[PDB]
Amino acid sequence: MQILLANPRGFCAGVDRAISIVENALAIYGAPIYVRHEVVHNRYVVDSLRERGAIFIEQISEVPDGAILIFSAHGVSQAVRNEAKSRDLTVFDATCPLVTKVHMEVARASRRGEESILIGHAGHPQVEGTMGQYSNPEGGMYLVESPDDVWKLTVKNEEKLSFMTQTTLSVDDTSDVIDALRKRFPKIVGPRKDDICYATTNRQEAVRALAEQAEVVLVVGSKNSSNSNRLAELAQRMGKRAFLIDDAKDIQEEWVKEVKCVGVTAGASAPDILVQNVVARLQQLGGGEAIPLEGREENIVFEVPKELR
Ligand SMILES: C/C(=C\COP(=O)(O)OP(=O)(O)O)CO
Ligand code: F3S
Repeated sequence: MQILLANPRGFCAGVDRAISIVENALAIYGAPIYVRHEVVHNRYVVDSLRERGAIFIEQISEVPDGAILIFSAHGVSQAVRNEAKSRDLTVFDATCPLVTKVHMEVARASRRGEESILIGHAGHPQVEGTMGQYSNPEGGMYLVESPDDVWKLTVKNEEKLSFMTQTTLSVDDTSDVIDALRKRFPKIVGPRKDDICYATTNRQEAVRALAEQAEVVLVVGSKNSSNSNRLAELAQRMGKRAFLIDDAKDIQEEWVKEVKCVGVTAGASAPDILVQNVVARLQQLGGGEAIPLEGREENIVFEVPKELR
């Protein structure tokens, strides 16, 4: 069985920085370090950091006075940031810069009292943080997930309206939502295409190329990783069996029985060690040397804050 690897796959710049912020805080200050939400949506990265003394909580009221608190890469609402500020924690912010960029646009629209629409998935933490940049009661902040939600939405002033997106969406699905927004609200303003990040766009482009060669696609990533779920979904819509897996133990041999070409990719929050162990399992099940596909170059790095070097 041929094993193919998508390119690019695995860690993005945001994730690499976020994990280093927690590791470097643990190195500089010792355990414990509190982290609001899973730093990135990857069980191995989270369990790893847990075993090292990071404590993952969901609410600032779970964090003791005097503690060091790190906001996760997904970002936080103003109400969360203000809560932490009023508690006098020591706070470091691991929010990906490309999520902060969207936050600054929502804040700008709130200040202007002009309505904004976010395209994203309800209950995802990045959505909760981005919607939570909008504070002005005179305006409005609305979430839509599909064209159906656009066809139900009414706003106060459609002549002064903007949109933004979550970073880790399907590029194709998000384009359909934007088409519906522009048809319903022709004066809406937004970025040229969407706020989907480079890493999400590139991994989807790479899984499309992978799925055109492979019969079955394995995506290394956790169940609550949006970007990882988009990669498995993209391959399934091409007609390929595709499975989201945390690690090699999740591989069912029936999935690759008499398969001549299996493709492996990984979401932006999945470490390469997991991919290596998945490739070693697939070789136990009859696979050959893993062949990486040619792919679009990534060259972005985001450094940790100076105070955490
Ligand atoms: C931090 C982040 C992306 C990195 O991968 P994650 O898997 O942590 O997050 P997501 O795909 O959005 O569920 C932006 O939400
Ligand atoms: S928003 Fe940031 S954390 Fe990664 S998946 Fe995109 S570069």
